[PDB]
Amino acid sequence: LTSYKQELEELKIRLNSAQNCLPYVRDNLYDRISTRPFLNNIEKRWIAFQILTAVDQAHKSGVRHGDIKTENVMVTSWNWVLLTDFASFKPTYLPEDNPADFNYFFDTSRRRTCYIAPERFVDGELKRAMDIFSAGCVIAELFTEGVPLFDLSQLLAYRNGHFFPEQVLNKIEDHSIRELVTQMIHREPDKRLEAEDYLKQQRGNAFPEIFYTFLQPYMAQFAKETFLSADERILVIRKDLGNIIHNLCENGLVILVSVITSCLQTLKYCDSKLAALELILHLAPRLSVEILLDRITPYLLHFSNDSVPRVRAEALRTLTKVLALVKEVPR
Repeated sequence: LTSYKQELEELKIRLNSAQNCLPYVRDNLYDRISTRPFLNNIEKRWIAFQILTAVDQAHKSGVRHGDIKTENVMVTSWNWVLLTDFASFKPTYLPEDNPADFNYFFDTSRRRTCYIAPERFVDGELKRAMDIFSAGCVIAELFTEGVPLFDLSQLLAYRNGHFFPEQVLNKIEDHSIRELVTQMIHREPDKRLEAEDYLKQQRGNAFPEIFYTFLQPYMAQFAKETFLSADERILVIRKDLGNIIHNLCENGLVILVSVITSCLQTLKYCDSKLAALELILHLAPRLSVEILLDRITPYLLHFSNDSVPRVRAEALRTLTKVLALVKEVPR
């Protein structure tokens, strides 16, 4: 296992280029399924793009995940889906010798989710085939969240020929997304080593073709350890939002709002918060009937409390006026 420790250290050094890797954060992708459970469809697509990018970047850097899963997918306070915990200690073609150890090590969510190629069964270093199988399994799980397409028992039956994920697939709503995730997820005597082809297929329709080139870039840049402060990061976010608007003339607004909330955890400069509201105000045009109402009220109120009378005054004014234009209401 210790040798696998040096292997994982080298894989982390390699994946350093992989901004989609996170070797505390908000939670795991399955944890985000559980706690803080606002898995928006826009966020989902963004998480899928981030996961495909993380797997491809780890592979290219020289990192094979093998056991990518929703539980294994890391997210930050802004839903930063970053691959990590590459199972260099777990077998590439995992032996079926002991299922007790398989549950004790591979599964950490209690759903026994088995993101392993059936060719990883009975007839060193990791393989991109097992990594891609696990990643497709994690994508399908994100499509079904709680539903493990094949648990330890389910995957064992599939390898032995007793379980089929047809049902769990039915958990996923999007037909094309499920189709691609399953095409990734099959018996893998022929290794679909990398997720680059899937990334290319999704960027046409699923992944933002051009928006991500900027959204993903700003996300990685401001991710953490960024020189600019959260308030400075917010001013830069205002600039980048003007840029995105010019590009156009949910999604980022969703993801952008995600990061705004993530940073909102701290106070920093008061006038900084005032501006943030001012900017957060503009973004609402799309999210009015969405995660905005979901938490925009939450922060706007949380923001409108502290000290400064006129500060909280304008804060409530925004919280409302933005809250106003909505024309539909969730229960």
